[PDB]
Amino acid sequence: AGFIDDSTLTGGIYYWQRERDRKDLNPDSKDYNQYTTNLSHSTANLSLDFASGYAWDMFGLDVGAFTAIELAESSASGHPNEIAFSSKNRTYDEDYSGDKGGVSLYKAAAKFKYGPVWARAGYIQPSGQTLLAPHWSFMPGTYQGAEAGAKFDYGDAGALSFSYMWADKYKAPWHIEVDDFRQNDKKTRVSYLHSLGAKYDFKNDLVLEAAFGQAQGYVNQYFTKASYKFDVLGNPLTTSYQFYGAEDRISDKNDPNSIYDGLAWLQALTFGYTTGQFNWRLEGTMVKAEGNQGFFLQRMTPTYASSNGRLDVWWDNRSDFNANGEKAVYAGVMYDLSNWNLPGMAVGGSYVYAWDAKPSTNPIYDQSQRLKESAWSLDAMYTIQEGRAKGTLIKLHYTQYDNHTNIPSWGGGYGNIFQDEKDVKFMVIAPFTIF
Ligand SMILES: CC(=O)N[C@@H]1[C@@H](O)[C@H](O[C@@H]2O[C@H](CO)[C@@H](O[C@@H]3O[C@H](CO)[C@@H](O[C@@H]4O[C@H](CO)[C@@H](O[C@@H]5O[C@H](CO)[C@@H](O[C@@H]6O[C@H](CO)[C@@H](O)[C@H](O)[C@H]6NC(C)=O)[C@H](O)[C@H]5NC(C)=O)[C@H](O)[C@H]4NC(C)=O)[C@H](O)[C@H]3NC(C)=O)[C@H](O)[C@H]2NC(C)=O)[C@@H](CO)O[C@H]1O
Ligand SMILES: [Ca+2]
Repeated sequence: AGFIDDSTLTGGIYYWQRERDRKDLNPDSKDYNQYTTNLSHSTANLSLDFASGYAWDMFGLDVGAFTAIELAESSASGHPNEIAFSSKNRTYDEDYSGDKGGVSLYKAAAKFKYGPVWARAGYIQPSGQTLLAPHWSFMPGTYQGAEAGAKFDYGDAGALSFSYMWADKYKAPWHIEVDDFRQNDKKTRVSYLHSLGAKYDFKNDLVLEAAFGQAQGYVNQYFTKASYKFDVLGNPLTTSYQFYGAEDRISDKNDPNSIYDGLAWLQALTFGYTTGQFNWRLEGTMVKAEGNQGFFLQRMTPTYASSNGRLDVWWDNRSDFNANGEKAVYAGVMYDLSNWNLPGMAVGGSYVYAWDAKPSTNPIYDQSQRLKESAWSLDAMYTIQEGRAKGTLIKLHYTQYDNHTNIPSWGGGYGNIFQDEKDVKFMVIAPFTIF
């Protein structure tokens, strides 16, 4: 009990190797219809995290920094690769010019706790029930701001948790320095992001979550979720409905800052089931995103890396499958190899089928277009059981993504869709505790 007596000092070694090739569909290019190198780099990260206890069981603080080391990169590797640091230090300075190593302070937070109340402030990550979230590479992004919340415990009738967060700057993992928020024009200032959100846990495997947020004078964001786990033939079958919504506050549709027409939303239905050694997943999404952007974003600032928002649907099949009008169905399976006498090992695969994808409603693009995209992935995983490298995770991920058009990447009004892609990712994560 105390500031120093409960201190933790953990860290992690991270290694990341990647090769990603993409088809060039520009007709008068020299690589026409061939795969070209897009990302190719070896990168390592090192993190160190101090987390004090609580003095008077009320006040404490956390500090944390990480380094990034570039081990190898090709001339044709695009930038930024999001593991190393971008050569430009802030969000809205990004040139897509290069990468580099260095060191970043990603955690510097005073934390408070008394009775049913808690709070954090400084350089933080969202930790409560809001729809704000950080970008995650190996390390998370960081907001400059504060978060506070409390819990209403009703005993066995459940427990309501609510939380509010506010921030005026943000920094993605691949940036060393925080920057302000701005609109789609990357000029008009956004004073703050803030969000209120809550969760009710019935303590019978039914959970209701909801949150709304705001980018000052610009965007309004919404989130709801309902998840329930019950038995079918005596096995845990997990379920969840999800809703994500967004609006803008720009009257003029032709303004470069207007990104949505009316309410843009992403709705999702998930199913999970575990029979013996097989973990099955079956999930599907539907999107509506009328307006100039043409695709739904969970983050409230539309510029790349400016901020991030909560989104519980991740299929790790490269494409975000979030185009206006797009439907997508996902099916995966991981197979535990413990009954082959390989504990800690797992192999699995994924398949995504998407259809009915329409472009931005900006009239300069053909509104008659209908795009279909699919993908499949293979995953191998291993968590070391032996002593020395106990807990070190090894993951190999391969994905083959198919765009069923000849539209060049980012064109035709599909501002967030790219052409066919091969991707292989090799990860190693080794955590360690000093004290
Ligand atoms: C503890 C720990 O270490 N890990 C835990 C981990 O298990 C989990 O965390 C998860 O980790 C993984 C990585 O490890 C995260 O993976 C990331 O996933 C996101 C999607 O959510 C990926 O984001 C996309 O990234 C690509 C870049 O590669 C973006 O592509 C760009 O998009 C824009 C369009 O929006 C393009 O702009 C266009 O640019 C062209 C230029 O030619 C121009 O013509 C146009 O004008 C312009 N259009 C505009 C401006 O509108 C841009 O060019 C393009 N560029 C490229 C090269 O593609 C894409 O937009 C991103 N999508 C979204 C959405 O952000 C991200 O790439 C991926 N990272 C990696 C390394 O693969 C994962 O997100 C993370 N989170 C989760 C929830 O899983 C969990 C476990 O609990 O947490 C940790 O604990
Ligand atoms: Ca194709």
